[PDB]
Amino acid sequence: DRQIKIWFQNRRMKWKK
Repeated sequence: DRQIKIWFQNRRMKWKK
């Protein structure tokens, strides 16, 4: 039940990087 939150982090990871 986390895929719905990771399906974006993998595309916005640069937000923190």
